Amino acid sequence: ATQSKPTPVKPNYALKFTLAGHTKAVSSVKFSPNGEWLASSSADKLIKIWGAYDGKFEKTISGHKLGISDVAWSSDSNLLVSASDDKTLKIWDVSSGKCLKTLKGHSNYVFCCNFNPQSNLIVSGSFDESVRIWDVKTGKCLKTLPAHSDPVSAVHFNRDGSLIVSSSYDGLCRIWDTASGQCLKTLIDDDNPPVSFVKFSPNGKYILAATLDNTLKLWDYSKGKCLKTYTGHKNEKYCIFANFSVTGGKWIVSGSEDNLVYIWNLQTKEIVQKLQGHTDVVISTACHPTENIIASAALENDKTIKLWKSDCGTLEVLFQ
Amino acid sequence: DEEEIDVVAVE
Repeated sequence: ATQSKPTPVKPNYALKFTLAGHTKAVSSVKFSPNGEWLASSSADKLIKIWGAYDGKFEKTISGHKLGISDVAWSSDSNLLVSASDDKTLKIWDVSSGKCLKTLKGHSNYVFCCNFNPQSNLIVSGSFDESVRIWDVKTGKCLKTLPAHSDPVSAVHFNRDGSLIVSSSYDGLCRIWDTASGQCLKTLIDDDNPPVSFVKFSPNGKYILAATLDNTLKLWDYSKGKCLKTYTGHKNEKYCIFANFSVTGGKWIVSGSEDNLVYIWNLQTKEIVQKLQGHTDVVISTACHPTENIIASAALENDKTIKLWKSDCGTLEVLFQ
Repeated sequence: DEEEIDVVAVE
């Protein structure tokens, strides 16, 4: 038997740290896979690295010519890739802060990026409606996918790196075979609101999608069926990341345009907590890989990142 | 009803 954190009926996340230092809107925050670092990207063209447990500022990574919309870690936590309004991605060596490769090909802003699990590949999506697969070791573009007819808002590899899921303002989610670039599947709903975010579940079987109609949906990937819907927050404008939280119970976590962090019971769809303290739109949230820690970041009128932790929670107790 | 979604299980 292994040590697995308790699964309460409702978590109890409390604010522990607030991290100030970006000078413009923060666009994304991500925990390193080894659990030691938190990376943030911002419209001020900077990446900042912070300690995951204490929020202590570690270093600033610079060189992009315009603002950054996304950042993503390699699997060994040694590299980062960023996507910038300057139409490039850059690969960084985290310990030294040096740009190893600039990936150019996109015709407009790069909005989203991710390493594949093996971390020899990078996928990216652009305002230019395309999805690109890049070679990390050489920095050349392997494929360009004619993915969508509007900006691409998110791209993500599944658990074994054989599939990429993409989303776009055109209202579509598509799944691509990495090896061939073939579109294997297009997800369409009764209606086609812009899709502002998508990602695979940790086991690769479901995809979680955000639409600009204040809705999160969990889709069965094989069947192309929507299995769960999550509402109650505000998301009509911004590309707000959403997360699977799995260290404590099984929750969906997302930011919101009403300045709060929302947490849903994955299975029942009920809101189980709303974290208050941010003072502007919560644009990005992320969940620590092993601890019950949530990082949240907010837009220009706030500009801070918050670390929340839940060690306890509500338990149901049968008296008899 | 209410089949329990398992999003972490490796099958």
